[PDB]
Amino acid sequence: MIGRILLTVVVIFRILIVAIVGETVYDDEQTMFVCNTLQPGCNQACYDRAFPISHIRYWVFQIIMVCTPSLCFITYSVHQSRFYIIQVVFRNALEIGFLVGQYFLYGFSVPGLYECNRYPCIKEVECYVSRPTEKTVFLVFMFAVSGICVVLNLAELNHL
Amino acid sequence: MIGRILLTVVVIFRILIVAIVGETVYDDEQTMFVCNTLQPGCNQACYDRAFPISHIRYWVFQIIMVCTPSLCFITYSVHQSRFYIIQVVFRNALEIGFLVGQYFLYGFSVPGLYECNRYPCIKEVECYVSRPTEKTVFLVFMFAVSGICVVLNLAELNHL
Amino acid sequence: MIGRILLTVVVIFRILIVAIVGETVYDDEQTMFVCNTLQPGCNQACYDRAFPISHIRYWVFQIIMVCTPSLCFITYSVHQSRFYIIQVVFRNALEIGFLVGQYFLYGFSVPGLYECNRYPCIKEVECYVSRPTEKTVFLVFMFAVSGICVVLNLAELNHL
Amino acid sequence: MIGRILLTVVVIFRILIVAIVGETVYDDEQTMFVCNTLQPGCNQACYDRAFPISHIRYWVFQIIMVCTPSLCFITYSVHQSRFYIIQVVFRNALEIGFLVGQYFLYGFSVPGLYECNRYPCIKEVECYVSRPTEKTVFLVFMFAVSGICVVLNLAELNHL
Amino acid sequence: MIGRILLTVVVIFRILIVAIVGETVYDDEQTMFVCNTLQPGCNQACYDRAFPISHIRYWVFQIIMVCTPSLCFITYSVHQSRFYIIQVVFRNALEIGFLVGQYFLYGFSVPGLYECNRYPCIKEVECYVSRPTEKTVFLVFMFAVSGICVVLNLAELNHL
Amino acid sequence: MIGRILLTVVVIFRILIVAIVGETVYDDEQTMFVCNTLQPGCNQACYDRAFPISHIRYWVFQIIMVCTPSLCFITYSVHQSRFYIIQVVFRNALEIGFLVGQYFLYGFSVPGLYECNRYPCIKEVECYVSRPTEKTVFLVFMFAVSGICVVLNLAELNHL
Amino acid sequence: MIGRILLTVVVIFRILIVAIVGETVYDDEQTMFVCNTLQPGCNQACYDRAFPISHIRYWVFQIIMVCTPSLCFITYSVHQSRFYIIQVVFRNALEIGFLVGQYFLYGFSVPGLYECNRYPCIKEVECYVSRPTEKTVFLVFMFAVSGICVVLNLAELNHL
Amino acid sequence: MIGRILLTVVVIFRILIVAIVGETVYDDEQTMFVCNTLQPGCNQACYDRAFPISHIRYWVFQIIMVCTPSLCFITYSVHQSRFYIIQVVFRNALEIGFLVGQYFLYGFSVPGLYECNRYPCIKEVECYVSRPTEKTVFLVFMFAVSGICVVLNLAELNHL
Amino acid sequence: MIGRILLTVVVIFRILIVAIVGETVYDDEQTMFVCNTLQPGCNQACYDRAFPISHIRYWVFQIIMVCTPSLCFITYSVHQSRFYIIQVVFRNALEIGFLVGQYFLYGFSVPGLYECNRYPCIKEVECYVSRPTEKTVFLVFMFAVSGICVVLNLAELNHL
Amino acid sequence: MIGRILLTVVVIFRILIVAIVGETVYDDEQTMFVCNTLQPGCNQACYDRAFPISHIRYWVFQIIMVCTPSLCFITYSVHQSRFYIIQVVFRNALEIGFLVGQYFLYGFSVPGLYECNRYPCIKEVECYVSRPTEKTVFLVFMFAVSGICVVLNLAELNHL
Amino acid sequence: MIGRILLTVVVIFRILIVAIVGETVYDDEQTMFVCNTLQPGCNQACYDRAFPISHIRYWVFQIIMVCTPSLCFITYSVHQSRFYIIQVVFRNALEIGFLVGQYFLYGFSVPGLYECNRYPCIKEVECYVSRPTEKTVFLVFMFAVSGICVVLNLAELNHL
Amino acid sequence: MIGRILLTVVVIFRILIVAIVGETVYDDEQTMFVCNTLQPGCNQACYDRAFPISHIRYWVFQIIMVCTPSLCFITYSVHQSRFYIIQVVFRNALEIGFLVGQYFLYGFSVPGLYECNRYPCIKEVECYVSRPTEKTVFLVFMFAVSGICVVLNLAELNHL
Ligand SMILES: CCCCC/C=C\C/C=C\C/C=C\C/C=C\CCCC(=O)O
Ligand SMILES: CCCCC/C=C\C/C=C\C/C=C\C/C=C\CCCC(=O)O
Ligand SMILES: CCCCC/C=C\C/C=C\C/C=C\C/C=C\CCCC(=O)O
Ligand SMILES: CCCCC/C=C\C/C=C\C/C=C\C/C=C\CCCC(=O)O
Ligand SMILES: CCCCC/C=C\C/C=C\C/C=C\C/C=C\CCCC(=O)O
Repeated sequence: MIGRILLTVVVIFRILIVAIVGETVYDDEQTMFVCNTLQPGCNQACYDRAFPISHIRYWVFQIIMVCTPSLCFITYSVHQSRFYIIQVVFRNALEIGFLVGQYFLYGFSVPGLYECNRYPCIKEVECYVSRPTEKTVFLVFMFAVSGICVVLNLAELNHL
Repeated sequence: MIGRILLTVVVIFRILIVAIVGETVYDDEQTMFVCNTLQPGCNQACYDRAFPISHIRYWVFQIIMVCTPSLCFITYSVHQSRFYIIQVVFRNALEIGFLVGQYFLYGFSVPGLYECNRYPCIKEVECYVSRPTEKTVFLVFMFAVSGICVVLNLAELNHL
Repeated sequence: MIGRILLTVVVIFRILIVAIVGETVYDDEQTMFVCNTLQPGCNQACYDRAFPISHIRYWVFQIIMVCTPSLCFITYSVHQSRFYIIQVVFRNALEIGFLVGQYFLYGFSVPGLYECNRYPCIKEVECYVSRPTEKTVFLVFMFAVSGICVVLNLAELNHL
Repeated sequence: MIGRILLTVVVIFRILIVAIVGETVYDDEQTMFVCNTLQPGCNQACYDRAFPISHIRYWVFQIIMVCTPSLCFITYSVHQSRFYIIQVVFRNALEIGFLVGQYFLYGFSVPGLYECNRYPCIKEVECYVSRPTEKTVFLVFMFAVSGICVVLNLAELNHL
Repeated sequence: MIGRILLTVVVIFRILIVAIVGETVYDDEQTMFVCNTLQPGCNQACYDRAFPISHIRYWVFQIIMVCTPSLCFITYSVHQSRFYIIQVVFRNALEIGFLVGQYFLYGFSVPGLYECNRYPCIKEVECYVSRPTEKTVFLVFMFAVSGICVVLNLAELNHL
Repeated sequence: MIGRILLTVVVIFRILIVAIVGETVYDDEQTMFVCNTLQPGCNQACYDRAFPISHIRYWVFQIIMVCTPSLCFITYSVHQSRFYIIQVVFRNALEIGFLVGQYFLYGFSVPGLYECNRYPCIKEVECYVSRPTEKTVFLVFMFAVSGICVVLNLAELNHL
Repeated sequence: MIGRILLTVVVIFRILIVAIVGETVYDDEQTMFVCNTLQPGCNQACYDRAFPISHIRYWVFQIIMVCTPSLCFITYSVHQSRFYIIQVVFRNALEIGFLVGQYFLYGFSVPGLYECNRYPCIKEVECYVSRPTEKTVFLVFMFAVSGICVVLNLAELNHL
Repeated sequence: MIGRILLTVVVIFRILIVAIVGETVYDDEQTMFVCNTLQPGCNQACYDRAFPISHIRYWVFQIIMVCTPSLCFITYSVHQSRFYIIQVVFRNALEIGFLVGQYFLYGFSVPGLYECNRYPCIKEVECYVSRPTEKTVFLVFMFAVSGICVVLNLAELNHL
Repeated sequence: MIGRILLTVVVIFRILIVAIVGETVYDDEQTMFVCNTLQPGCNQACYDRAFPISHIRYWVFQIIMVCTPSLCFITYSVHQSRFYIIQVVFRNALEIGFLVGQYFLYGFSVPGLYECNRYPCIKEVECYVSRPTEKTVFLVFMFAVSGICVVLNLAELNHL
Repeated sequence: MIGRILLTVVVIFRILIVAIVGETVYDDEQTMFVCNTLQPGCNQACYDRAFPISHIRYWVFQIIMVCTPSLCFITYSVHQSRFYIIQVVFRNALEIGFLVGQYFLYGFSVPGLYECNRYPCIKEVECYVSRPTEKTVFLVFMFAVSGICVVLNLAELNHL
Repeated sequence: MIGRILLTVVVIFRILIVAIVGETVYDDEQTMFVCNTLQPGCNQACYDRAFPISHIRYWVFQIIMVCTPSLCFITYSVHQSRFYIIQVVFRNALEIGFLVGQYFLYGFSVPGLYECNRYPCIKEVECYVSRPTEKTVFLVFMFAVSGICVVLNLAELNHL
Repeated sequence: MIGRILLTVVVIFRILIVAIVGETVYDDEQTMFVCNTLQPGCNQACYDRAFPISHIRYWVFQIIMVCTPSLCFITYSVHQSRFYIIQVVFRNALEIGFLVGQYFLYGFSVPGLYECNRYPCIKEVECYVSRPTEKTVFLVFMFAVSGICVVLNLAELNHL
């Protein structure tokens, strides 16, 4: 009983946190990225190698993707127990996959230094990241929230 | 039955994905485009030759264009089975044409280097693109979604 | 019968296209305009001579102006066949005048080079435009939409 | 009868024109203002002397000020012919005063050159304005609209 | 009777004026502040000494603070003559205090020059302000509006 | 009785103050941060060491976190005295913890100078902060509001 | 009799004037030559077109060339009236030819402005010369001295 | 008797002073000449107008010119009282003319500021001279030496 | 008889011309060499490829080398007809070899443009030379003098 | 007896020291003089105020001036005991005057900082000198040598 | 017999070649040395590591050192066969040692690229040399001359 | 006997080495001295603290000073065994004192890094020296030569 309330509260909290404040930490991600070199075009290559995909893009995609089964169920109901089981299983699988993917993609920390050896950069150069601590805190917070969501989903699945 | 629900869900998902996050990857498309030269006016010419039309503009136009028949049908109903068949055929043709056009215009990847030989640039110069990986991922995702939409439309057409 | 539906659909489509995407192509119109000279104040004069009025301003003004008769009719009705005829004639005249004015003002293409001979620029200098292809495509699209609107208005006028 | 409808249409048209497009022509008023000198602080002084108050600020203030009597009448009615006469007289006086003030403040054209002789600028220097033609067109359009409004108000006043 | 209507109109007018146009004059307050020196860090110190708190921040705080008693009364009524007297007294005191505080903080004019003698600036340097005339006009207008509000509040207090 | 009204008023006042004006003081936090050195990458490291987390982020997180129990209670009621006691205790604990955390994290003032000795900066360098006075005022105001909230919560807890 | 003394004095005076002070006016001929353009390589082309050969080089060559017959006569005498006549004729011819060549090459004045239309310069540009007045004075002085020398040589030739 | 010794000593002293130290004060005459403007080509024009001919050039020419009669007399003697008288008269005339010419050309002081109104400089600008005091001292010293020389020459002329 | 005198005069003339004026045309050979690129190190490589050895170095070496046999003969005489013949043959061979080498190394003209395709320069770039006309004139003059010397040496060789 | 030898040795030593090494310490006197300001023309004024006359110029003038009586005596002897006495007195007076003048002009040390308050510099600025220690050592050494010379001259004067 | 003449000629030729032209190739050795980095102080360290001692310094030292025995012999003779033998042996040893030292120090070629990994340079950077070809030619020429000198010295030693 | 010859040879060798090549290593001593900071005036102070007196100045002074007794003896002889002894003692003392002074002033090596903590430099900064290896080699060579000179002087002193 309380599990559903907690799940809804956690989902809304995650959505609000991502929407309100997330899109400002990464505003100047590339403008403040500097490398120690004179070669034109090294900054772009090194930034693209360091950060292939931004964290906020991944989190937005995950948020939108993990809420499709509810829309499908609502649409079916409007047009109108098996659907419940199928959607619960799909939600659990989606959440677990997204959590594992985040872990394998980003890790647990954002270092303040990067070593870049991509053309046109000559040999290996050093580049400096902007705001590592805030991004590390964001990473840890999102991981914790996703873990709580996964735990609640598994508990609900095992209830039936 | 389920086909209509899936089609609506896919359409709404595509619209949301394009609207929320698409208009930020391409924000600094031209500000971070750099060429290796001293000649004034080479950057503008080379950028215009590399990217005649931005991806987001094309996707917005496609999204708006593929939803006209529904508006026409709604307007006719408000003023008030042949119309259904005609609009289904028109939608299928529009989707197929837009998919083929996207493929012929952009391809499947965005390279990180460009070779530019347009006046006033002297002989051939080299220019460097910003964020190739994110744009490649966006291209592949949009192509997949459009393919799914085309498949569903063809299935619905063949149902009757 | 279908003519009214098509006219409304075209009007709404034009309004949406102008509103959503139009105000971003011209965002950096003057920041990326460069001339080959060292004289202060030549860039401003040459930009003002090349582009006295931006396209988006003209299109917004046209959109707002071509929808006044409907507001007048609605206001008269709220306060409450001759008015219908008068407003149809006024709309036709406004649309034709705006189309001819656009043609005489801008033409059909935006060249990538400009020759500037305005004070304080010494003799004749060369300046380079930003994004000619997108603006040419926009010009052609708007001209086509306006032509379709004019054709439909003339057909409706000749119906009675 | 038609006079009231025309007055309302003109007021709404003016408000929409000012709101939608006005706040973008003057966005870079000071960033693109350049003077021919090396002295620090001459640009700020010369810009402040050339343009003490921006046009858009004046127009917004005028728009907000010329619509107070209607609010007063509505509030009195909610709390609940002399009030009608008093508010008509007040509106006429406000409109005439604002028109005369605009004429005495700005004139009919915005020149492309300015001569500046304010400290710390040494002797007389020359400064260059950005977008004179668009601002001149805006000035003329606003003057015409205000004149039409004044004419309609005087006609309504003389009706009774 | 008319006093309440005038007070409400003045309050709404002040709120609208502050909200719509106020937040654009001060947009580039610090970017266009220049001092005549080569020492790093002198600009920040001199700007902070010249303008400890921006005018718009103070005005927003005053606007929000002078409308608390109404919210308290509304909340008490929803939960449900002494409260009326207490809230009137509180409003009068708040308005008078804010007016006196504004006068003691800012004055009546914004000079175009500042003399700065704060570390790390060596001896005394000169700095140049941006847009003094507009800010002076804003100061005078806000002072006049606040004075009118205080007069009306005192009249209402003395009525009973 | 009055305690609930005061608590609600204080909460709404805090939310409005944070939302409307807070997100503009810290807009240029990193762009105007300057250090006295020539070494690339020293600015980023020194800024990250001086300000690990921005104040506005912390305040937004606190505001969102201190209002979860109300949402939980509302959800339980919609699904439908112990819950009241539990949520009151949780709110008190959350507020006290957040206040103590703010005190231990930030303190009571923002100095205008910082001493930085982080790699790649050689030995110890000096960096200069932007807008210390406004941020100090914000710190003190937020601390006072939070203290008032804690006092009211403790009073309500002791009432029962 | 006096003619020989005057000729020797004039020759020595010319040599001393050229040697001592001539090689310093033209020291910064190319470093202070500036053109109004941004195109790389325009300065070199325009300087080479304006001044194919420096004046001092021509004068040094003339000085060395007009004194060969004396060396030939001295060498013949050391090895040891016809030779006298032949060398006088040769000297007269050399002096006349050099004077006419100087006139046809340089003229009588050095203007302070030049119009340059050589690749890579686009269309026609303007360039600014350094020290026109000193070079004009030098030109006139050298022409006068050469004329006096020619007159004396012709007088000596006609004596016999 | 002593007059000849004093004249020879003064001549040798003047020659040595001019030769050894004179050619270093004016080494950076044009490199350190700065004008307050942004217009290319204003520095060259203003420097040429301020200093048409350098002082050292004039002094070298005067030194070389005032010693020709001695060379003529020596040459005549080698080839071998009227010549004595003629050369004395010529020397006196040359010295007086050169002194008057120096006075009319340069004056008695070198100011530290110049007002320049020559094309391409717009209106009147201000330029700053390098080393005024040393050049003033040099001017006065040379004038005094030349005056002493003239006095001695006149005394010798009047002796016979 | 006259041949020896002419040969000595030509040799001395060549030596004087090379010594006095040659070492100033090439003073700024590398400082004024500019290439159209942003790549560091392209200027050095392109200059070294365009001008492996300077003309003046070659001419100085040739001048010193073509006068060794005279020194050898003088030394032998001091220590003290076959030697005469041997040294004449050696001189003729040296002069012919140096002339042919100059022709094969440099040619007859110095172009004003160079095409450079050496690492690190990307593809082919364009570089601009300084003072082509003076260097071409010098080349032609030196070639003519060397040819005259060779002709005289051959005539003397054939005399015996 | 030994006094004459010591005087000659000291004079030659002073001349050699001044000639060989003196003219290199002051080579970059003005190029390395920097002031903390942005105002054009402040560097020239402040340098001219700090160093009206260079030390080396004064020392060269003194060296040349203190050796005139010997030249006068030599000239009189060539043309050919009172002259001896007169020249000794003149030399003593010249040396004493030059020593006192040096002391009153320069002092005993060259500080590394200067405070400048001359137009166009605003208020008082700070400027930094180049090579204070070497110049101080030179000052002390020259003062000591001049003192020794004065002592020897006085001893010789008192001998007779 | 001829060996002594050849040795003297070679020595004088080497001295002249080194003196006249050698001191101009290396004039801009360090000014045109560029490295691809932004770190201050990397250029100095990398230049010092690449070229510890300049070639011209070594050659001058060798030239001066290999001619001491002749001075010693001349001094002994002036003061006035064993000395002959001793000085010949010393000269041979000195020449052989200097040749071997040159070979071990410099080699046979000067590359156009250098790899630098000295503090403060981060990891390994690339630097570009100026005029490699001329310096290689100089190296080879000096080596050949020194070898010829060594051969002649050994022949003379073996003669006795 | 041989000792005098060796002493003269060493003295002449030292003089030649110092004169010919010494004055070029230190030509750019201050132009290539760089410190890691942004503060104006830190470079001058740090250079003056690192190198109070240049090595070449000290060596020139020592060379000139150690040869005074010979001049005194020559002058006494021209005017014309105790003098011999006195001058030998004076020379020995001068040489020993100069050697010890050099050791105490400079040491044995020139490091490539310097730590500077002089006003206006903030705290301690790092500066980079130019050409440490050449200067170290020069130091060692001069020390060795001076030691040899001292040894020879002591041997000569002990001979008698
Ligand atoms: C300064 C505050 C303004 C923030 C503006 C930023 C973004 C727009 C708002 C939300 C987008 C962010 C995250 C995902 C939110 C909603 C997805 C809809 C899900 C659904 O419907 O199933
Ligand atoms: C210029 C004014 C515009 C400001 C835009 C900025 C931010 C968007 C608005 C609010 C976010 C700021 C603070 C927290 C507010 C609400 C949290 C929701 C709490 C709940 O629902 O429990
Ligand atoms: C600052 C003064 C130093 C000036 C140095 C400049 C040049 C060197 C001197 C002279 C060269 C100039 C002009 C021609 C002079 C002599 C030619 C020799 C003629 C002959 O022998 O038949
Ligand atoms: C401004 C004029 C000063 C020029 C100074 C330049 C160079 C020094 C002089 C001459 C060197 C140039 C060319 C070759 C001359 C002589 C070689 C000696 C031949 C021999 O002895 O067999
Ligand atoms: C442009 C030409 C001027 C060149 C000036 C350069 C240097 C000065 C001259 C010579 C120094 C160079 C090399 C060695 C020469 C002589 C050493 C003396 C040997 C001895 O006496 O035993």
